[PDB]
Amino acid sequence: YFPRTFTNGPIGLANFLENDAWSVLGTKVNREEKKYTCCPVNYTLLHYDVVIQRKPLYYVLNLIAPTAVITFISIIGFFTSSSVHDLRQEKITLGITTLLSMSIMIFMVSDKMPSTSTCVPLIALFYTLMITIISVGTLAASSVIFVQKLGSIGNPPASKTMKWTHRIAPFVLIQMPLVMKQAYAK
Amino acid sequence: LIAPTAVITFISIIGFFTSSSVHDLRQEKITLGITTLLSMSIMIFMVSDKMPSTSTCVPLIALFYTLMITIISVGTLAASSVIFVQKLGSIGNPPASKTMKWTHRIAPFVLIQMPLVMKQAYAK
Amino acid sequence: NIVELEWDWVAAVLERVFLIFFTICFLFSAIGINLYGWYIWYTENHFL
Ligand SMILES: *[C@@H]1O[C@H](CO)[C@@H](O[C@@H]2O[C@H](CO)[C@@H](O)[C@H](O)[C@H]2NC(C)=O)[C@H](O)[C@H]1NC(C)=O
Repeated sequence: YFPRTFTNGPIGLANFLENDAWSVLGTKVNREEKKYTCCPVNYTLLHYDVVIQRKPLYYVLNLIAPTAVITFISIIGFFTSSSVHDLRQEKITLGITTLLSMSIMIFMVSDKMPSTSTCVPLIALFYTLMITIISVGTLAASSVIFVQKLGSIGNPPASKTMKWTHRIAPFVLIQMPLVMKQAYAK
Repeated sequence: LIAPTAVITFISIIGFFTSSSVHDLRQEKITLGITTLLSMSIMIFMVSDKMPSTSTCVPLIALFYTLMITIISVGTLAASSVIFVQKLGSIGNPPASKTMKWTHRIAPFVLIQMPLVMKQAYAK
Repeated sequence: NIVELEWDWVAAVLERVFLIFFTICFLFSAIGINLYGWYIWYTENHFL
């Protein structure tokens, strides 16, 4: 056996029909003689190599962007309050709803996902990180309520606790409310 | 597909920028935006048995769906900025003279009116 | 408080500005894309 090659390469691509998901980069050919493992005779094999690359525009526009937007929106919602001197809401329902919405998107478009147990694909690594920061975010938002409710016991914060608070605020770009200034003056 | 998403987007837009009282604290509006995005995301990908699902170009229907998503996502951020502006009154610094001057002339074109309690405060 | 009232009205005027702006974008995007697609569909239907 011997190979016959074309002008552009070993495999003719002049009448190829373009695919909507894959693109052909190149082709190779190799002729090899192999030995029988029982006899002192050879046989000829022809190897054809085809290199194809995926087109990620559909996945980028359909999965990555909506989840990134939703995660950012949830992050903004977690740490925003209408009034400084007011009790805050649970924020647990918002986190569960965000997780439910993101869980719906990943597994219901899973007709095209790899679904492999050999390794963790790039898209899989991206989705897990969004889940953890949402799950960690709902716990961090709950800790703010616990700190705020400590004022119902009647013990003022420690001197060092208040000292550290007043210096981080200028870098944080937060300002003391008017009613708090009036309490100090009184 | 086109009609239900257009109706939902318009309803969400109306809900984003509507308040019961002018002199009252507003709600988060974050949950409404997420729910609208979740509802719209459900419709596009669960009827996707007939969608093109191609990576060569962006079809006309795909371009329509993305624009609705951005204005909803931008709308939830714009609604959050209204709360931040309103809460600036808790610091005690009155708005600048030029800020209040510009506000009173846009209002007649905007078709908004000053509340009665605000007029009484000026008189007092 | 007069200071609170002044900032309350600034947000009220700003909110209505957003409402007008976001409906113009919605009308242009929804009507413009669908009408453009129908025009292409109509011409090829009747010119062939
Ligand atoms: C069958 O194929 C083998 C492939 O290895 C051939 O082995 C070559 O033999 C020559 C001498 O005849 C050496 O100079 C080469 O180095 C060998 N190849 C390699 C890769 O080492 C063999 O000649 C072929 N024909 C037979 C066995 O009749």
